[PDB]
Amino acid sequence: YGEKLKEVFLMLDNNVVECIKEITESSRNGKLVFFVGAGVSTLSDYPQWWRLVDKYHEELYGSPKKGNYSSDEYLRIPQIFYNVKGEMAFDGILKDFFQVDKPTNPIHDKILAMNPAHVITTNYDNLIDTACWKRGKYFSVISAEEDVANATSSRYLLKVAGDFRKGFKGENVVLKEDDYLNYDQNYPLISNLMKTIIATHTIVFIGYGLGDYNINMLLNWVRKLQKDSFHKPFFIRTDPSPIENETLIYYENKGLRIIDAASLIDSNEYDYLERYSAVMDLLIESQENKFITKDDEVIDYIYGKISPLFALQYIRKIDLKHVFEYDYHFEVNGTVVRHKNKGFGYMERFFELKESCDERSKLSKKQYERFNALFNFFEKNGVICMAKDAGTLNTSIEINSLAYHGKYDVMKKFIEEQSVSIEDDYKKAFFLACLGRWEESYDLYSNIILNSIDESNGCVYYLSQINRYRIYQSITQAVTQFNGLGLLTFGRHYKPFTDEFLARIEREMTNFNIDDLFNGMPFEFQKKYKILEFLSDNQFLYDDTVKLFELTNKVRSEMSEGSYSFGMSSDIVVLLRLYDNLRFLYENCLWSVSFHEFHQYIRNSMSLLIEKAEYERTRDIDELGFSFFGKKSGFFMEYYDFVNISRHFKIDDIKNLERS
Amino acid sequence: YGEKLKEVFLMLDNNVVECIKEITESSRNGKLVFFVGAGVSTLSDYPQWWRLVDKYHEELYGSPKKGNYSSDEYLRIPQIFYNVKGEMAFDGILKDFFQVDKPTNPIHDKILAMNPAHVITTNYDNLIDTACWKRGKYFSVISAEEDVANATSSRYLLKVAGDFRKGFKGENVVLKEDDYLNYDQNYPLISNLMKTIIATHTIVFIGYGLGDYNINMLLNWVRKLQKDSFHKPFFIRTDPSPIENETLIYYENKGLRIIDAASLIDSNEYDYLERYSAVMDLLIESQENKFITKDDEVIDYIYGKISPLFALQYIRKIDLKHVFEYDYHFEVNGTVVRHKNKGFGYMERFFELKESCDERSKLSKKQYERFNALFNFFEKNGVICMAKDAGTLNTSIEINSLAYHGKYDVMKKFIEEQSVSIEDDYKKAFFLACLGRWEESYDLYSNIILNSIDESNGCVYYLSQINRYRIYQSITQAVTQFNGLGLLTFGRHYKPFTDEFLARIEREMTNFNIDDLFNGMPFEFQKKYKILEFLSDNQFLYDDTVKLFELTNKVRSEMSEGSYSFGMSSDIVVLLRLYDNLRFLYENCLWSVSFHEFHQYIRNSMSLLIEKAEYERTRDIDELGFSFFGKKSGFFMEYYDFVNISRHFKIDDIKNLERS
Repeated sequence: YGEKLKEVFLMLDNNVVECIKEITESSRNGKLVFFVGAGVSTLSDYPQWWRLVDKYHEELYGSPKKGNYSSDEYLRIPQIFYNVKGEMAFDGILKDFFQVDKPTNPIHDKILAMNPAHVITTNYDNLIDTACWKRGKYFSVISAEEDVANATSSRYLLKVAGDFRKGFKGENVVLKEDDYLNYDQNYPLISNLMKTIIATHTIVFIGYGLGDYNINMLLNWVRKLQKDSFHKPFFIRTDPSPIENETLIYYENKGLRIIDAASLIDSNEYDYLERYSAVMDLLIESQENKFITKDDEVIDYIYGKISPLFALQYIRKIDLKHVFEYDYHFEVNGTVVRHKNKGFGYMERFFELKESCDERSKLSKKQYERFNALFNFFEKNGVICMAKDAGTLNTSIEINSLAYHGKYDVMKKFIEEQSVSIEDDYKKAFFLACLGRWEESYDLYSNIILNSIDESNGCVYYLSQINRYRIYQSITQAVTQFNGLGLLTFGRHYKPFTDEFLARIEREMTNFNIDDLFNGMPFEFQKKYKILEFLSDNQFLYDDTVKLFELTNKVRSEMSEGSYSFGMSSDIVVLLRLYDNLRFLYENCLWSVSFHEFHQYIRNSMSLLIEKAEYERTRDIDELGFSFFGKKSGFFMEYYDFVNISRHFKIDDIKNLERS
Repeated sequence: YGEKLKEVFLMLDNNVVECIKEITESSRNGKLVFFVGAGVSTLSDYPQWWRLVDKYHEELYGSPKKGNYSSDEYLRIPQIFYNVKGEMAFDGILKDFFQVDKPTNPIHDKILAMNPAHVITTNYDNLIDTACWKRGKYFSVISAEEDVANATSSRYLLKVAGDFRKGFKGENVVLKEDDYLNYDQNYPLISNLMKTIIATHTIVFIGYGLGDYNINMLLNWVRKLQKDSFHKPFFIRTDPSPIENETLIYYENKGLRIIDAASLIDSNEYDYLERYSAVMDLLIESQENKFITKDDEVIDYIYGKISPLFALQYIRKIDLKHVFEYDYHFEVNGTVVRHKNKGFGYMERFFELKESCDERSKLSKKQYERFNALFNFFEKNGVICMAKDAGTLNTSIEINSLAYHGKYDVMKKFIEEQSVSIEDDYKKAFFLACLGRWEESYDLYSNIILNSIDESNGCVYYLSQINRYRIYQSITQAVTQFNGLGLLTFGRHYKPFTDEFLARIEREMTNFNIDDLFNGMPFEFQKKYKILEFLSDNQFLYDDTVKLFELTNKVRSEMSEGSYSFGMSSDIVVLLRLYDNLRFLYENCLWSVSFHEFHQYIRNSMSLLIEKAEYERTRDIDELGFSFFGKKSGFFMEYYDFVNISRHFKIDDIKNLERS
């Protein structure tokens, strides 16, 4: 059944494809809003209003009108019924006719599966509410006036015509054209909410007739009154007869984009289920996994997903998973594994593009530089190849930050040099911090945040804000300890800074709860650099210490067990996570490396992993290990981890590590 | 200055204090918006409208109008000029006297300080923008109709009158009466957005008079259309004269609250800055611990903070720190130490009013049973006293989990008993999951998730969701290693599980993602139940184990150094911590106790305990040791520790104890 979807996709019109890609990118930002009504309710055998009209007709007459009633008498009959027979009979008929329990049809699940932000419906039923309830998502029900003020979430459910929730009483629901005429007089705030929500986002209609009624009001307001600054709404037509070409034109001028079903799938007249399913399917299958067929799509998509992160120096490989929305696992050694990609393999196909020599020629002129750039990105990052072809995979780390080397001589010469651009100023600020000259560096970050607001995507801005907060905390704890200890600190009543700096940072600072800064940056920022978000919380390391317990008993009590791990062993992977973490922190020049918590993390990691050479020392001389591990590869105390220990160990810690 | 504000607070009417409380609360939840206006610009010597109107007059005629101009010409003259003498001169004059750059004044700073989620202005100068730049709160500038749908943020800066961003030319702003008359017919979307922003938040006015055109228009709309479900906006009168009393009644009746400045401070007429500063700083004190020192409100505040937690049978003491926002350090032995309280000590007086039985009578009836409830709660939790009044404190662990007791014979009969409540169903679910019928447990979970949506305070919603996710994880790991080993597992290709249940579980949890569940929970829930958030991720098991490693090294150093420990030594600290973790986990009935990590944590902990006991057995007793801890009492191995070792150890793990 998916294959037929592929065929119809490759047999769509060029007017369709732009609408599909528009819809899917709208979803990707979480900025899609449906408008669902009686069309879907028809599927679930939910009772239809015309049947109610016949019940009213038979209640006030004896037989139905001979033939169709009229194009003008559907509206008035219920009014007559209420006006002469009164309210109570109306209530009773509503209660008898409407009180039924039904299940949910799959179209509802499909519609919700595209994680819509807000839903605005005319369905008198509670069925869509039930569909929301089952799928674990929670939404606010706003049915009458009092609910509008008392909002309970940032996601909304607007039941325009009212609901039977509060009771089976007519006033709560819109049935009579008196209510249709005094709609503005009665329900102003709901109207304002509808107007604003339509204006602010992309709205997709479905399950609606072309004429109907509400469509008339929305188009009459939307199109004529406003200027040329709106996003055109989308509509799904599912009638049996195809829409004529000129009808498309007329509704195009009026400001709606039609997606006609009759050109999509062929069937009989009555198969409403199939048409709805097909139309919603052309959306749902291609979130973006399956429609990718030509090798050009592969490179455009991957470049779209990676190009923003070019600004940073390096991306932590373990974090790269979030880079692809949990589609593939990237292992620290340098391989890839498919875990959730249910579509045509793009990450797989990229490696074939990498190894390829001449089939790269089957490509356009503009993409070749893109492929080369991606090549450099993954080469610098550390991606090598794919799992089954992964053989010899020796790895050497290179932390290119001159600060980590501790070559302080070059740093001062670097500072006393003319600036060229903002990023150089950022490196300048970190280098000064490495020199510990905190105050002018603080004024520097203030200047950078002041200057870099006007420029492009504010990676520099966000990083500056985070580092500024960090230096604030460092100054706080530093002055706290200094003025708490007094002259006893260094045998001198040393006051490091002046009251001016203190007062300035206090009055400027006493605000700005960091815990929403990532929520404060524009949407393309949170989409494009969601990767960095983990730096925001004061919790960022504490996911790896979890993995140290791997070697506390399962590589330590298992060390007493004497079993051998084949291939990828816990000690080496933890040590590799260690290199990766230091590289990501230093080469991106974040001040968090200075803090005590990071010091403790490296302390634990180094101490626990170095507790491997003990094992058993002069043990029961085995024979199995000689065949696989002969001529023992001594754990070399290379300059990297030696520097690590030097920078992040206390002297008493040295005492314990030698004593044990 | 603080005591000045305190005495002022003593002389405030209850009206003002209630307004203060509501405003502070609204600011906390980010549902506050300000209306900053022309007067605020007038502080910073921004050109007032009157100079422009008199200039416009004097271009025409020969001399400025003698005396007060008129009640109409103030609106008439600009149109006379614009229509009669030509449009170009209007833009020329506007450029001539609307280019002066002038600095910010502190009023704007304090306006931005209080976290103004949205900003709505009628000022037509880009000064507040520069203030936003310096404070770096990134905001969306919406000048004309060309940007309403192009909002690159979720925070709005609405220039209702428009600005000069696009340039210095007439139509970009609304000054003339011709523009005023066709106000609706030019910015539909802007007006609709202004209405919607007005509706669904809380509003505070400043920089406005008492009869200005815009405010009268808005209040007209609000009071004449909206029925009874709006939040009345607030106002700050800034006139150098005491308002008349009946005016307050009149304005209140039309639906607006006045917070007078004359009733607040007495200064000279030409001290506008002082008036604004005083009124604003009566808001900046937003630490709200001085707020009513009356005895009952201590109990009311404490209740408002702790009461939502009746559902949980127990809560960890270490997390209880997170309840009161860093104010106090709650220790495992029951002693509370003030950490961040910088005002009235409510907690300090709570233990005191427990101690004083006679003083308890000095309370109203409603806060008696309430106190009784607050007596039971901390009694069951076990918070004994202040550190200052800390006497002989013992800990009798009372894990009441029948599952922890491992008494399954009563468990099975409890399972097949008629269910009385959803809470009883939850306990049945936990006992079933511990029993072995995973499919039955998941079946009961599948029914309760559907049933529980009916009620409020849906904590059980979260518990069932998380437990369902973890039990699918367990099912997946099962069907992994079970069929991985095959017949040799139990001497048969015996599949306990079939394919039916697979379909539903795979669909629902393949759709689902844990890593956002609390984010979707309505805001009332996350305000009330911030505690049960670490259960979603892994970190709750591990933010304690950092202390584990911190203490294992210290104990290992003291081991060889021969030093002595005193007071609350690390052993009892970790031992208590272990008990608290276990009791929370089992009383709350979450399946997370079934994973490897909690086990291994318990192994290392009680391993450290037994090693400490083994050393304490043969430790050399010095004179001080004999004076303080004579008659050696080795760590008694009790039933609780025995269950701990018995339940989750491996033969090698216990084995290495004997050699150790």
